[PDB]
Amino acid sequence: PWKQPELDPDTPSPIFGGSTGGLLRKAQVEEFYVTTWESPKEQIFEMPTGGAAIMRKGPNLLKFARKEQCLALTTQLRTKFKMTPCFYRVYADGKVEYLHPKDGVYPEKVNAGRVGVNQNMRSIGENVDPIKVKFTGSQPFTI
Amino acid sequence: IRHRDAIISHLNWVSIFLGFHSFGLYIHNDTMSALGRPQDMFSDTAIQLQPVFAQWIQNTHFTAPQLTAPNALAATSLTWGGDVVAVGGKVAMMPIALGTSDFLVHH
Amino acid sequence: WLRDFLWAQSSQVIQSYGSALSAYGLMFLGAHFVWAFSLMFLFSGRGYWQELIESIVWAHNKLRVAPSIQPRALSITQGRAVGVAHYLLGGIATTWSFFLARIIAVG
Amino acid sequence: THIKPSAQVVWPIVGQEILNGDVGGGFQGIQITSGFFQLWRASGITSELQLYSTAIGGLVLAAACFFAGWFHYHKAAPKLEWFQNVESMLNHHLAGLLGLGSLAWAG
Amino acid sequence: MKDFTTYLSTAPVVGLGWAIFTSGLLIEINRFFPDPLVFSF
Amino acid sequence: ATKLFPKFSQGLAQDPSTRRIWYGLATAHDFESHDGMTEENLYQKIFASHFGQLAIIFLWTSGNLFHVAWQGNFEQWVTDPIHVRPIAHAIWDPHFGQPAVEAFTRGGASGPVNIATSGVYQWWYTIGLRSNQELYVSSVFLALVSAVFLFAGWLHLQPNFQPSLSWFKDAESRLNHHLSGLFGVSSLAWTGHLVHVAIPESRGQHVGWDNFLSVLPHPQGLTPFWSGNWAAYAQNPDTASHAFGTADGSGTAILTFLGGFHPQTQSLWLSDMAHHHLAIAVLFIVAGHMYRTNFGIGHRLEAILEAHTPPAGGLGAGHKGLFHTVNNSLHFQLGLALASVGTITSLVAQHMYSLPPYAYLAVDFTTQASLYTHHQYIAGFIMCGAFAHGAIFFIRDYDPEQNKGNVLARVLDHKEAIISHLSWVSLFLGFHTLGLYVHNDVVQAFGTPEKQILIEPVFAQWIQAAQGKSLYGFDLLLASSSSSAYSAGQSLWLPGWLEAINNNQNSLFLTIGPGDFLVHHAIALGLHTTTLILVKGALDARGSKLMPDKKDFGYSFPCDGPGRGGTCDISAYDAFYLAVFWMLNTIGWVTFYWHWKHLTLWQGNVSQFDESSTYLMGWLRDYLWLNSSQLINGYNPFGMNSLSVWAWTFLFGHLVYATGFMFLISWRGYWQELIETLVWAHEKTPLANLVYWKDKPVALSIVQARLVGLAHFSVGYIFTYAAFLIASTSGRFG
Amino acid sequence: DVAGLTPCSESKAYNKLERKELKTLEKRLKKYEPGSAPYLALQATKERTQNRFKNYAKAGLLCGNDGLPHLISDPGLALRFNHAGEVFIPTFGFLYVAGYIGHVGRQYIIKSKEDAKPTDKEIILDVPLALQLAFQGWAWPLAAIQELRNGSLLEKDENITVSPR
Ligand code: CLA
Ligand code: CLA
Ligand code: CLA
Ligand code: CLA
Ligand code: CLA
Ligand code: CLA
Ligand SMILES: CC1=C(C/C=C(\C)CCC[C@H](C)CCC[C@H](C)CCCC(C)C)C(=O)c2ccccc2C1=O
Repeated sequence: PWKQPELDPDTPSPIFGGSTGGLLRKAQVEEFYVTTWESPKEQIFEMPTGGAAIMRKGPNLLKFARKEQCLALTTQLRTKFKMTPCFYRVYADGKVEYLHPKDGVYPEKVNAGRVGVNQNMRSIGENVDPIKVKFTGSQPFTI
Repeated sequence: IRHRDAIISHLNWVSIFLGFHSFGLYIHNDTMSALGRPQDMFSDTAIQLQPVFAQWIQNTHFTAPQLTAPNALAATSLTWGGDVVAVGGKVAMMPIALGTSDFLVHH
Repeated sequence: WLRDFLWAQSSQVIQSYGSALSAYGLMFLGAHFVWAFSLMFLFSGRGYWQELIESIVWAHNKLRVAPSIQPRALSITQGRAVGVAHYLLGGIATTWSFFLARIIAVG
Repeated sequence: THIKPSAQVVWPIVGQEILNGDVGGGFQGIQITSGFFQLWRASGITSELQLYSTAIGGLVLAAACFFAGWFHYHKAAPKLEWFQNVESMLNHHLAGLLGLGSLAWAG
Repeated sequence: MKDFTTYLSTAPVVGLGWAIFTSGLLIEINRFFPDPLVFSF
Repeated sequence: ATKLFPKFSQGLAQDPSTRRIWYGLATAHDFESHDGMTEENLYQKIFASHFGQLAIIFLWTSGNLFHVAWQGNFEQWVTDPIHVRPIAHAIWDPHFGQPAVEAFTRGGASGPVNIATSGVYQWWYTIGLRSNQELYVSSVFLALVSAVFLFAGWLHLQPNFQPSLSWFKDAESRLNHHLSGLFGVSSLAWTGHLVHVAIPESRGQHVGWDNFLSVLPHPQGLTPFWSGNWAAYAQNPDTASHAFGTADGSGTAILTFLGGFHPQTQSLWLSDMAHHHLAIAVLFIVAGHMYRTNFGIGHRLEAILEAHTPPAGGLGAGHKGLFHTVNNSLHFQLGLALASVGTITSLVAQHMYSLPPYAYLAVDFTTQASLYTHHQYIAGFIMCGAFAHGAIFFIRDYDPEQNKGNVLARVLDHKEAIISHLSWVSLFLGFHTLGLYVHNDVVQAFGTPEKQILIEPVFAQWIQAAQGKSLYGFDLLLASSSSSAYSAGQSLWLPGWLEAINNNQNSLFLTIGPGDFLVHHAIALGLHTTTLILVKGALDARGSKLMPDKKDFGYSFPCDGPGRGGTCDISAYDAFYLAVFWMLNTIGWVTFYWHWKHLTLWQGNVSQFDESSTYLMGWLRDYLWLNSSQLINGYNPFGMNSLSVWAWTFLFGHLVYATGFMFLISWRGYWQELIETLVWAHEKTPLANLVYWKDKPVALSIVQARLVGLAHFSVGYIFTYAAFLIASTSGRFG
Repeated sequence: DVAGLTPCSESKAYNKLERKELKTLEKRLKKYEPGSAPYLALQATKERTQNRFKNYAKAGLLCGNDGLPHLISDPGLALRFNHAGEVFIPTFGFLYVAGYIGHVGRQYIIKSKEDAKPTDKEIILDVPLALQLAFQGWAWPLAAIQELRNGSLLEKDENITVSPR
């Protein structure tokens, strides 16, 4: 966005008991994802890693082992309460990377700031045959 | 829902253990029969894995009218034990004996 | 179980021809058929049948007999349902025919 | 103990009249295994007139049930509060659907 | 009536009618001509 | 990540999962997809792999020779080629019991042995091997041959000795040399060995290396060859009352055309085989000077392909541009080679049983049955491989700009018509074959079997009458003396060929009834349907209406997801994997027909097959149920006979078939979630979370799922049918 | 006497099969009183079996070594040996009926594709139109070959959807 928010580990977690689909050994060895949002009131939601939790009125922080769980929680909060959350990725060494709102306006919008990458300027079906690209390491769709 | 993973994992473990200690028993019997070792089988003559609990329950229910249901004239069924009831020369109901094969198929 | 239960029995089912039990044997054979016919609904997928249907659509379009309702392959869930239904029907009918023929011929 | 139970008779069309086996009692038909003969013997049914009357009453009750479905959908449809009375449903089912039915069958 | 007629105009109803007609025709042919195998008169 | 096991794939190296092992094994010999490699390196790897495959072949046959010579009864079988069964190899199983050891002691052995069904005993008796020392020296010689083939594989892969890319592309010289040397002079050497050794050994004269160069193969002594008086070789053939082991009733003839079979052993004559291989040798050597080598004469393959374009646009551009298509694409040549070798294997299966080339092979019923079944299954598998590699050619290396308007572009143009017509003929055959079979089964069920539809195979019966079979009647060729075909060569091979074809005991043109015609039409249905699946996969390999860009996704990809209605099993690999099922069913049908017809012929109850193959209940009862009595009684609580191993491997095959079902019905997601739960269980327990996996356990891929299910299915199919076939043919016959 | 097959009238095993079927029918018949419905049903079955065995004879039918009749397949051989009605004429009749069905379906498809929403006409049949086309297909081969002649039977490949190469 205008200024990228920084992850605060001291923000309170939502009211929830024990978890079984939560963090495995990958969290302490590889990266794990952390979703934060700002609940205006006390309400009950459903986590993608198990049953139901209650989010606190204020900042809420949750931890997941997969980015798909973070985006599932993000779209559940956006469709149900229009929450606009955001999740970071934390590596084993503590590096924090901002993932979902890269320009802060969500990928449904445009913002006229992003650069289109991995785009082919030809129509699909105009790609060359696999015989044309052989023993070269380049796929017909990568050119 | 909050401990479904533990539920499914323990159910998977007990399913694997039951499948091993029943179907592997069957395969063991087939192999040691094909290997010429009738004394190494899990049969009624070689290694008796008799259903002691089922046999005890059968004996208790055969004696259910004797002490615990004194107003019943006979047993509630003839599968526990007793005489053989036949109609028209064909066996209507007779006592059923449970052995090693019965334990194997029940497990 | 193969020899003393499935091969020792089921001789009445295959020898039921020329008698009143023959339909059972007929059903028996048909049941085997249905049990086989499910398998490619259980195996395979949808893209192969969709492309075969596309070729058949080309054939009917050459003769101008292509239907207005576009023929499509069965859905993956639909294909799984058809496969499990035909598989269960074949197995249940096989056991029904074999059981009834064996238990009527010698029972 | 000597005549097999039979309640299905086929039409002689393409040689399927061989399915009308010699069940005994001067009758030809398919040996039924549903046990309806034993149920009718347990119910005191002796002649075919009682079976005819039971069939007519069953057809009348089926027509009444179809009329009830049409009526309770199109004409007089119960509200959501009527269905949600689980206590009344349980009481009426335990007392009249099961208890009164058991008493009527005992009588 | 025309709603009922269009209901009978649906594919399963006309399929049932065709199946009944064809089965009855073949069954009456096989009954009145018992066991036909060889086309002779 | 970046593990060392997939050294041919960087992307597979950085795979932190168990799949890296599996894809590290299945993509082991797909050099075209290996990273950082060229066509020359691929060709050199192909050469080294071919040398290795050859060395493995020679090691396997050397091991067969050694395990027959050691712990075998080859000399006892030579003395008595009827009574004593052959021995394959000894059994040393510490898990065996005393009744198992006593029951497996057969053929006059000192321990448990396996009765050989391969047919090496009959073959080696026919070619002249008699002693165990000859088999020993043959085994060590073939081991040395495998050693020098290993030397060739290592040496031709070494630097400064690797052949150039164009060296493999020398199609004309390779064709000329492999026609002249690999086929021609090899057959000349084989018929020379036949004339020198096998015919004297079949005439009671021992010709070894010690007495070589001192025993004349023919009493005339090579002067008829120079003078052109080649009829002196066909002067004194072996009589009808001739013993194969001795010199009684012998003759002096090395080359002849004595048609039919040897009356004593019911096999083809050795002089006939020698003359056949000599004629094949001279014809192949003559044909091997066709193509243009470095000399000034020959034929150019590209020029022949350019010239054979029909006028008036019948085939469009014709066969133009096809030379570069065949030469550049290894998969085109692979498909052509596998198709031709499968056709040849099917020919071998269809001709060995009717024309037994080895002495005392027709009497060995189990051997002939196993050989036919093995050859037909191998043929079907490699025809499926031929079509699969043709689809691989269509996906990987096919340039429409190169061969534009030619036959390949034309069959790609009207591929819908070909697929639709194949689907039509398959539907027609299956519909009416099942209709007739069900009609006959219902008719036989009603107690009046005369209502069943029995179409006499008049076409094949008329063909067999045109070739000598007078039992069907008629007045065609080779059955009436007034026919020009009968008059031509009436003293050459007809006095033997008609004698062999008019006898009903042998398998040469057996009597065929309506059930034979019905099962042949079912075989035609199987062939047409398998062809339809394979050409639907191959023609729609690079594109379809559902998937236009199927060339960009490679040959073996799982699906495109649930979009566009569902796209599972859309690759040509999945079409091949379905056609493997259909090919297995087809070869099962042909082997069921062969086994039942030959079993009824050997038992003498040919009428049982004639009146029982009409309806499928006869197939289920009189063949599948009647002949399985001795198989399932191999081991029981009563005791054990010699067929206990066949019963065990029969149940083994049924179990592997069941495990194929396990891998085939369920696809991925249940197993992925189950493995996830197992991962949580292992991670969240004491005393076992200390040991951890280096590679993350994952569910097997959908392509891998199809491969594993197909492998278990085929293994169970093969083991079950081999068990039933061998047990039924050996429990009542010897 | 073609294909080594004896005629059913002069055959031997055909008579054995006939006597066996009559014998088991009489064995089933003897278990019932003559004035009973199962007796009448078994007598009708025996009469039908005798009539079928008589009608299979005196019709050129051939059977080989089992008494079960065989059908001569090749036309010409069937034409010159009085076996045309075994398979040569039944396939002609089947081709007539199959072409009737195909021509009626083709006419219905073509006439139903003209109006708006043809899928509704496909899934809700126009019964008067279907019955009119049902009774107008008695001359299907003449009409089919005439549409072949004028080219309306076939569609040009430029107007037919074609899968990508
Ligand atoms: C024995 C089991 C069996 C049977 C009968 C079939 C039958 C068929 N398969 Mg399948 N197949 C099977 C197993 C089976 N498959 C398995 C296990 C696999 C491996 C996965 C495959 C793989 C496979 C492929 C890859 C392909 C086929 C194709 C076909 C068709 C072949 C055309 C033919 O022979 O005429 C049809 C013959 C039949 C016997 C079909 C059954 C119809 C009978 C007569 C009943 C008809 C209805 C009847 C009147 C009853 C009506 C009432 C009832 C519906 C309730 C046909 C629909 C091909 C196809 O689509 O053809 C164009 C094709 O591409 N199959
Ligand atoms: C008869 C066929 C068959 C067999 C044997 C199996 C076997 C298996 N499936 Mg499967 N299944 C099948 C068909 C079959 N499947 C089909 C067709 C479907 C489709 C509907 C499924 C659907 C299905 C589901 C949905 C599930 C299974 C599961 C299982 C497991 C059963 C649990 C157990 O105790 O296994 C024990 C193993 C066996 C019984 C295999 C035989 C073992 C023998 C005795 C060998 C013993 C060890 C041996 C000596 C070692 C060999 C040494 C060698 C390497 C040298 C096992 C891996 C379950 C699972 O994953 O585990 C719970 C599960 O959830 N299957
Ligand atoms: C004691 C009174 C009584 C009785 C006997 C029944 C009986 C029945 N109810 Mg009902 N029910 C009752 C009161 C009663 N209900 C009340 C008070 C409520 C509201 C709280 C409901 C709400 C209810 C629902 C929501 C449903 C039922 C259903 C059923 C049927 C269950 C299927 C069965 O067992 O087959 C037994 C079948 C027979 C014995 C065949 C004869 C059935 C006869 C015709 C019914 C006679 C009983 C009837 C209640 C008499 C009053 C009707 C009168 C106005 C004509 C059964 C007919 C189910 C249903 O719709 O089934 C159709 C269902 O889904 N019940
Ligand atoms: C002349 C013979 C020949 C040659 C040279 C090739 C060469 C090739 N084929 Mg072809 N193929 C052949 C025959 C041949 N194939 C036959 C006969 C079939 C039919 C079965 C196929 C079917 C086929 C398919 C479908 C595919 C190939 C592919 C390939 C490539 C990968 C091979 C590799 O390095 O991976 C090495 C591969 C393996 C190690 C896998 C082997 C696993 C086998 C099935 C296990 C053995 C079964 C069983 C478990 C054994 C134990 C039995 C048990 C009782 C103990 C390579 C270009 C692939 C390709 O080009 O990629 C796009 C591909 O997709 N081929
Ligand atoms: C005349 C010289 C000559 C000879 C003898 C060979 C011989 C051979 N070369 Mg060739 N080659 C030559 C010149 C020659 N080459 C030249 C000049 C070039 C360069 C232009 C090449 C380029 C070349 C390549 C690129 C390759 C070979 C390969 C091979 C081998 C083929 C496989 C094999 O063993 O056949 C086995 C097959 C037969 C002997 C006959 C085929 C089988 C048919 C169906 C007849 C069956 C006969 C009979 C019915 C069955 C008998 C057995 C049964 C009774 C058990 C073989 C060793 C391949 C290789 O490395 O080894 C695999 C290979 O990839 N060659
Ligand atoms: C009457 C409409 C009609 C017509 C003219 C055709 C014509 C054709 N089809 Mg098609 N087909 C149809 C309906 C039709 N089909 C239907 C409804 C189905 C779905 C079951 C198919 C499925 C189908 C397949 C899978 C294949 C063909 C093929 C063929 C060709 C071979 C000829 C043949 O008999 O195939 C045999 C056709 C069948 C076995 C389908 C019969 C389906 C029912 C029984 C007939 C429907 C009649 C219809 C209800 C009449 C409507 C009349 C109206 C007044 C209500 C030919 C171009 C084959 C091909 O491509 O050859 C080049 C091929 O592989 N068709
Ligand atoms: C065969 C097959 C198909 C192709 C089959 C299709 C599209 C369904 C065909 C249904 C037919 C039309 C039913 C009616 C058949 C007869 C025309 C009706 C009986 C006719 C007689 C009474 C005359 C799939 O689409 C598929 C999809 C997903 C998994 C597996 C499969 C699969 O195995």
